[PDB]
Amino acid sequence: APVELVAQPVNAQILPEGEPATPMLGFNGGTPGPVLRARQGEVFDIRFQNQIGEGSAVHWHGLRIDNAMDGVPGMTQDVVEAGGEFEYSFRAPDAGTFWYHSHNRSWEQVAKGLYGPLIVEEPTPPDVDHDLIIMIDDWRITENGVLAHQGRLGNFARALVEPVTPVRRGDRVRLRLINVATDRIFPVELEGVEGKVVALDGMPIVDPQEFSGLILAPAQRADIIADVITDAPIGFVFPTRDGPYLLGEIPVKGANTTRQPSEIPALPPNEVTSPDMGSAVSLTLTGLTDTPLHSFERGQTARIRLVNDTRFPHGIHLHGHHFFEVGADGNLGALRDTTLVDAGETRDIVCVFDNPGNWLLHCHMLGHQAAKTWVEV
Repeated sequence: APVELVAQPVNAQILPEGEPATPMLGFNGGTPGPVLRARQGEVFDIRFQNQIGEGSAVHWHGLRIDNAMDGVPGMTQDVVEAGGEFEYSFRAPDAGTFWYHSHNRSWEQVAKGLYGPLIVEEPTPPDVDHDLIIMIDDWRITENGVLAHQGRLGNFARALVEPVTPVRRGDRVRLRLINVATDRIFPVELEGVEGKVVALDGMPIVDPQEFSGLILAPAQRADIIADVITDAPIGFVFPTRDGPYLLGEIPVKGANTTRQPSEIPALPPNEVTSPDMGSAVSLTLTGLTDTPLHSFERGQTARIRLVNDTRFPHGIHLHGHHFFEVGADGNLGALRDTTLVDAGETRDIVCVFDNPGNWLLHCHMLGHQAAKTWVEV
């Protein structure tokens, strides 16, 4: 109050123990950066400090917040020059798993480590024994631990668990999964636990769902509540044609006897404004544009058609708003803040532009070095 958030050189143990640590950029002496926590309705007061030798800023990914705080240089603020600072101060209005990252993380390799989790707590959280954050990323790391259309097949992927804590058989765990990769889509199979997906992208779903077949595109989150059903570690698996790849695990020791069986509860809802009908806009996949995609009056509904006529899937992130993906049948599906449009595919989204200001719509071609559309509200 304010917590200092210092972007700086750091080291991280990415490769296994006994193998070399990896030099990179991070926050506050590590990567991932610190877990930022606040109760729904409360103020995050963050003093950002740039010790990385180049222009920077921080995006709070999924925060439906004051525009001045969104972290988009040349649109929402001046870039934070090296050696400079920026005071980020906003109320978080929705409970859930969010994250934060340098504004240029999707297209600057040096910014690889410049991210961390942002947790907005429910006023009365659900009954769980452990609340763990699972950040899944992949890496191309040389023989001595230095970070290395990529030419490369994805090789070293890990699920980083925060905190690393021993869990008991019979514990009820909340697992906050975050795909923090910029360029990789991760199917994620859970092993050793039983329960349900209870939120996506920080937004609680009405009826909790099986987690089988779960896929996370870049920047997407899923919350899982589940019971630890065995003595084997909890495992996070990336299923592949060549067999399962182990992302990581939560070691299990001992047993919980005091917890009696129960339904996996649903999360309390966040305020979602029902769409009505809107200005059809279409956007096809191919330093900001001089004019916006559209300039809305506050509170209007929009249907955006996203046309991907390239050979590569694009990750799509809309700032300051959540939106509905539209299913194969024409109506509302997942409410997300980040979506994925596969190559040669079209996806519609539906958004109620209720948050005022100038909001990046960021489309990133996976595996490609990008560097820019927006919406006026």
